[PDB]
Amino acid sequence: PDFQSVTPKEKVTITCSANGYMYWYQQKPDQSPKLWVHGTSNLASGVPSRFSGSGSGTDFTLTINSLEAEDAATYYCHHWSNTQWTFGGGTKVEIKRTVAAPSVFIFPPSDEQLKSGTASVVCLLNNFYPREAKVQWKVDNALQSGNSQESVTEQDSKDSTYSLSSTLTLSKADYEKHKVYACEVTHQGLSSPVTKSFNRGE
Amino acid sequence: QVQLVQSGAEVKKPGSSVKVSCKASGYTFTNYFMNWVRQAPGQGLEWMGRVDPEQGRADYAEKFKKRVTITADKSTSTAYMELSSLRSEDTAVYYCARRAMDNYGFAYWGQGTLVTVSSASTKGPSVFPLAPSSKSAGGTAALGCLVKDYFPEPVTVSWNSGALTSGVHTFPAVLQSSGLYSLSSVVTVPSSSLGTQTYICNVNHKPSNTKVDKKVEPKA
Amino acid sequence: CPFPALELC
Repeated sequence: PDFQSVTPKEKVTITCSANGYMYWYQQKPDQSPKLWVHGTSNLASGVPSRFSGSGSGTDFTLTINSLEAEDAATYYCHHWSNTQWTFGGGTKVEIKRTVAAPSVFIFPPSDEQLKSGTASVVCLLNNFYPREAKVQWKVDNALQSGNSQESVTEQDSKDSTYSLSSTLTLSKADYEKHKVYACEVTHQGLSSPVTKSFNRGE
Repeated sequence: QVQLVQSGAEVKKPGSSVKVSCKASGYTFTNYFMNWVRQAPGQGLEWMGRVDPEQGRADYAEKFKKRVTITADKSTSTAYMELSSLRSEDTAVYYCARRAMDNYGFAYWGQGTLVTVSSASTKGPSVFPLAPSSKSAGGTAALGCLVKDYFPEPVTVSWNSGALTSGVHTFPAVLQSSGLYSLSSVVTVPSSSLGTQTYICNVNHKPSNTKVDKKVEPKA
Repeated sequence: CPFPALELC
């Protein structure tokens, strides 16, 4: 699934390569796909005229002139080949805005959780843009790898930002062996990395 | 008034089968193929196959030539897709789709049927505070709830019984190695409110009938 | 059927 950032009112062209007629779909999360273009260049019903389909040779395109907020979606091409239908990989179109730095927060495991033998340590990166960010966990200044999982929100409707959570999972025994827990964040909007930390038990 | 209405979501164990239905209305059922399309979580659309309701004949995509049986019942205007010997990688939304009147594109789609395939058993979450830091203010503090170790999806999280919506982010669930889900929900609030205002995350896991109201406070 | 629509089969 390709990812494309577009400033509102700018133009984007999505290419689908293939060996008669190309079809295109728009899909938003938790919705069924909508037919968008048919017969390579014919707009489907209700589709804004700022969209246009074209093709030549093996290269088929969907162009969005003067992108609007409502055009943020995944787009798919679709064609008949041999004895079956084939959909292309999607292209997810997001809204480009000014760079915004994350606000970073760290949370220690609760006493409630620790009483049953696991410690989740949580790092929150709030309301940033673009989506690309790097989280580094350090435990008594040893870099960690392989014991964290992260999740990212969809783009905010109002400010076009993202948020991200990273969870470090340790056993209680391992958690109790160390003092300093630190989340170091790198992002285009941060001139140098930001570190948030706590001392176990403080 | 072309409509395609599918059967509801199914949570399945590996080795089982599921038969998804698609009830058609608003056109002559035998006039068109009924197509089936798969979409795995966060992944692309994939054409699986189709059935000719007039003659009963089906066609299957190369990738779906095993374990997929697509049929149609003329008398109830219903198409079916049976998926056998299920595997975790069969987890997906399945759609039925009909072409446009005047072109071969898929204009009409069902609402989708979520099929989740897992060896996990129903299990309610534990809810833990993400307590606001004592170093807050700046002026803004973050707090939240960690909703850990549940199956299946979903959980709902509200704050202060729905009164607090501003600044809330409820993250997508992550699948853990255990086969259970975990999710965090966070909110940013004024630092000045922390000594005064009560913050409660309201967590519901209907599949296990689990309802938790967890108060989140500064740690002392 | 090797065609994209039933009316061609």
